Amino acid sequence: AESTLGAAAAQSGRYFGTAIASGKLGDSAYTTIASREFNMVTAENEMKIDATEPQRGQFNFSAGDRVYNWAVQNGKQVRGHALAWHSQQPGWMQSLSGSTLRQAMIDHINGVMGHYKGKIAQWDVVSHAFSDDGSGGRRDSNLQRTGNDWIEVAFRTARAADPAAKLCYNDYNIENWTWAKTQGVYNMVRDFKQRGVPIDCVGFQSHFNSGSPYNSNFRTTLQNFAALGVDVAITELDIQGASSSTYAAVTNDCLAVSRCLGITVWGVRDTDSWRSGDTPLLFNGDGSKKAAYTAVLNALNGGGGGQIKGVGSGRCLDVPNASTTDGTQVQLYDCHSATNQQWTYTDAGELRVYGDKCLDAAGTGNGTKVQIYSCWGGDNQKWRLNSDGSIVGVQSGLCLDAVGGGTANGTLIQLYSCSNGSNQRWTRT
Amino acid sequence: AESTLGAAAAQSGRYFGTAIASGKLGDSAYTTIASREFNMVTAENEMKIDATEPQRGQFNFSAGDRVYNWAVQNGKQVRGHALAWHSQQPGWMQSLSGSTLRQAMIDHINGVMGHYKGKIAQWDVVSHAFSDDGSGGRRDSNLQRTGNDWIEVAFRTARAADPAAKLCYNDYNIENWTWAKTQGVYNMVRDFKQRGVPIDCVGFQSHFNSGSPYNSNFRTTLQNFAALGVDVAITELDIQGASSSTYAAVTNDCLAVSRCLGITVWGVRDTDSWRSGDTPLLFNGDGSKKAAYTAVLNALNGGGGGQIKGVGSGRCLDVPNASTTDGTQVQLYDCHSATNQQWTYTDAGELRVYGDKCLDAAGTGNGTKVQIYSCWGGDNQKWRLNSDGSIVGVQSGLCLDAVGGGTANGTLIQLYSCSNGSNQRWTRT
Ligand SMILES: O[C@@H]1[C@@H](O)[C@H](O[C@@H]2CO[C@@H](O[C@@H]3CO[C@@H](O[C@@H]4CO[C@@H](O[C@@H]5CO[C@@H](O)[C@H](O)[C@H]5O)[C@H](O)[C@H]4O)[C@H](O)[C@H]3O)[C@H](O)[C@H]2O)OC[C@H]1O
Ligand SMILES: O[C@@H]1[C@@H](O)[C@H](O[C@@H]2CO[C@@H](O[C@@H]3CO[C@@H](O[C@@H]4CO[C@@H](O[C@@H]5CO[C@@H](O)[C@H](O)[C@H]5O)[C@H](O)[C@H]4O)[C@H](O)[C@H]3O)[C@H](O)[C@H]2O)OC[C@H]1O
Ligand SMILES: O[C@@H]1[C@@H](O)[C@H](O[C@@H]2CO[C@@H](O[C@@H]3CO[C@@H](O[C@@H]4CO[C@@H](O)[C@H](O)[C@H]4O)[C@H](O)[C@H]3O)[C@H](O)[C@H]2O)OC[C@H]1O
Ligand SMILES: O[C@@H]1[C@@H](O)[C@H](O[C@@H]2CO[C@@H](O[C@@H]3CO[C@@H](O)[C@H](O)[C@H]3O)[C@H](O)[C@H]2O)OC[C@H]1O
Ligand SMILES: O[C@@H]1[C@@H](O)[C@H](O[C@@H]2CO[C@@H](O)[C@H](O)[C@H]2O)OC[C@H]1O
Ligand SMILES: O[C@@H]1[C@@H](O)[C@H](O[C@@H]2CO[C@@H](O)[C@H](O)[C@H]2O)OC[C@H]1O
Repeated sequence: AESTLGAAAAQSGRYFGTAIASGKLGDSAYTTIASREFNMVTAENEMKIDATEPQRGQFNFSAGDRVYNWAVQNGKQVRGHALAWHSQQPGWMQSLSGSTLRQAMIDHINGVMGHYKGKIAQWDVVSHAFSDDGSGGRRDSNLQRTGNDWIEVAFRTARAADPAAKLCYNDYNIENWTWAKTQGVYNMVRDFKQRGVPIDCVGFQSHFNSGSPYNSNFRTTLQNFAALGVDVAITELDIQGASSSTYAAVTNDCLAVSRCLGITVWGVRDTDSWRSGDTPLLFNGDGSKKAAYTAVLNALNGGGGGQIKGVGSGRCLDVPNASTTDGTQVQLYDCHSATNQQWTYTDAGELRVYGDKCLDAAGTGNGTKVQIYSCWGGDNQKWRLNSDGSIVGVQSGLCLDAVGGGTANGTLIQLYSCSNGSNQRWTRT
Repeated sequence: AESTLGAAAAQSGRYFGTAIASGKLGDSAYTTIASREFNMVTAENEMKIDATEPQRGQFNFSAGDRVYNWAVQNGKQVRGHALAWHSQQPGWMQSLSGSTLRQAMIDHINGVMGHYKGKIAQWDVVSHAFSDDGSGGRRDSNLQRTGNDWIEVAFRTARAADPAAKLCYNDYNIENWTWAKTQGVYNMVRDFKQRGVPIDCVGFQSHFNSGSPYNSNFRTTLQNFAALGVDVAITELDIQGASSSTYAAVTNDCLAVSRCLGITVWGVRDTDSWRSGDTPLLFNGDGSKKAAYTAVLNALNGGGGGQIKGVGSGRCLDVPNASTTDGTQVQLYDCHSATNQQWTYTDAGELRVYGDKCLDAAGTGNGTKVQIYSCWGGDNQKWRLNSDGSIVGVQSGLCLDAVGGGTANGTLIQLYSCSNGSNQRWTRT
């Protein structure tokens, strides 16, 4: 349709996936969100080395199939993660080196891909191969020590194991074009195409935080890699803070590159995140959509301080007598130029007034008063501005409502079940 | 003395306490904070009715004493809580009614106060006596039905039991002077004082949140009760969101009333709170001091938009070329009127620039670069403004530092072990 991420993404020929954790599929709230919003799936850990080959030569796909089965059963495609890398290697593989490790690497690829032959759309054949020391060179691991040619071997090996799959190179901190790591990966992919090494895509994990923040030049990076003759994909997206603007900007970068297959966010709810502390996903603990979700959905569909006029009463959201007192319920009044009517929507999804006061709801049920309270980040102060013009309380899940459909000055604002009514739509100015 | 809350408050003859949970006195991380920051203690539950008299006439002081001893052995006074109220009554008292209840109430008071006779500074003789129905009348409880004079009786009983302890009436939602409930309590205490009813104080639980927000008239309330000849005390303070200003405001209201004995916060760390979802205390779960902690400390020691100038350099905190790019490290620069030099300290402990950008630290160690990043509420975007001029990151516990003690334009800002150096002191005007 256009009401869920997967569907909106499809309007541009793209997909929108998430990372599924089999241990959570038993959680109905989890599966309800995951099944409805995404049309692409990645196993968070079930298809990795230690999970698929517990002992040398002994393969094990019970965990992986558990995820795969759920995906196909729910009309989702699957991304294979990951075939050859230094992290999460089972004990036995960690003790290997030289040609012994090299062949173990090849045997692992053959075993996993053979089992999933023709069922996986994309395979992260190699991941985390470059360093972060800022040199843009190869990562120093037991795999790289077997010879610089190990990555090329894994790809030729993967192409032979399942010709139907797209073979991707996956890595993080390669989104900023100015970072050496990014360029090092570009030169390798470039080298591969020139020599005819099988490689169909580059996956940019996209784990953004204040350590390695999103930079708008990410679009040039996608363009650049796409120009090498490969498809690009945002594979493990999550943003510390979950800024609406940052999440919206990444969505647009991909929509600007025809070779960008889609976006996968690393998880469903912040509580499921490997970095829940950074609350970097689109849904939060209770399964409610975050400000960033709306921003992402809006971007997929096409897309400072100001006033919030209610298209249906003509009056603006106003703080009674321009009070600065916490607990003051807002009202509707004749739009004019005064700070008591200037609302700023933040990347956190707050409707700030006076700079540090936040549109607040002291409850969740219908009839709950909408007031101003010191900003502290509570979901009861977070909002989602829907494209239809409604403002939904992230925590309540209710729309800002003009009491008794009133339209006269002094009409209080309240929380009520959304109705698409005129007393629930607004326009920014 | 003024490096800890207890000592700072002691400067003015007051105390700063907390609520101790017997179950955590074996948690060194917990006791390390508690024993250092407070000089007044209240058993969070150990001294309540159900806890001290599990069977009528059969008293159990095992847990109360554990807390009482820990307190005295650690230089803290003790507030008994609570002797006669409707909540948390053992199952056998709830069933009681009429004169048999009145008698039980009397005996409980004598039994418990007898045990602690002479050891308790303050006793919450009666608590939660008034309703929240707007009429300013007594809440309808099995105790109130035994006769409206139960409160007076409990107090006369208490006085006789321990003439040495200060007897307080305790309640919530009686901080706002305009509320009916507050007036009801006011009249009762005023009536008691005139008739000679032995009540020495009124405790204001002070549980503030968007539901029952703090209001500056709280001081007026305190001042009015004090005028009646009874001491006042903030007994169970906690503020939803832990706003710096609100916490400092409550502290100054008590400093403003000579009869205000002191302030008690209902818990040590947010994780210990009965309402952790509201992160209403002064210490985070990891034990680090929150922005509000310093706001209170500074206040105890006597005490929108602007420049932050370095003392040692004479230059201001500046964002290179007014960039709004996340990850941009800030520097020192000749002070001038421009938005890339106007920082706003919010109640959340943030230092905002451009309205929605936050002073950000991407790590917790020395040499961590200080930059701007979209505001989202992380502890690495919260700061404490020490009274010495230094600015300490909440999460890191590190000071803003002008690299290498540089004083020239272009000197970058980093995190570093606080040293009282002039490249770590700042004056904001
Ligand atoms: O359940 C868990 C799985 O979810 C988990 O999945 C893996 C998560 O993502 C990938 O692995 C991690 C990628 O991010 C790495 O951390 C980087 C390190 O660099 C930071 O930036 C640095 C800032 O300072 C500079 O000086 C420096 O040069 C920069 O590099 C960046 O901000 C961090 O995000 C982690 O170490 C990786 O583990 C991987 O694809 C997923 O499979 O796996 C574990 C499982 O338990
Ligand atoms: O370990 C736990 C102990 O910590 C715990 O200690 C007791 C906790 O409760 C304390 O008393 C509480 C005071 O606050 C009450 O809630 C008020 C109710 O009113 C709300 O505001 C209303 C909003 O709606 C409006 O219409 C209405 O007019 C407003 O009044 C306000 O926001 C809430 O905070 C609690 O119900 C009381 O329990 C007590 O003193 C402590 O000793 O005990 C349990 C133990 O396990
Ligand atoms: O217990 C406290 C002590 O820890 C504290 O120690 C002081 C800490 O600051 C020291 O001065 C620092 C030294 O580093 C400078 O920055 C570095 C400059 O070179 C760069 O390459 C590097 O990246 C920067 O990190 C910093 O500007 C400067 O302030 C000081 O000498 C120590 O004594 O002292 C107080 C104790 O109570
Ligand atoms: O008790 C309630 C009153 O406090 C409440 O007062 C309203 C305060 O706002 C008045 O309108 C202002 C006109 O000027 C604009 O600039 C302001 O933004 C408006 O808020 C309004 O007329 C007052 O009634 O009224 C309702 C009472 O129950
Ligand atoms: O207290 C009353 C409210 O409960 C009432 O709420 C209305 C319910 O229907 C919705 O369609 C309206 O938008 C909403 O205002 O409003 C009147 C008020 O007195
Ligand atoms: O030379 C450059 C500096 O100019 C820049 O900082 C700006 C200097 O001019 C001031 O008016 C601006 O406020 C300030 O941000 O920093 C980078 C340095 O290379």
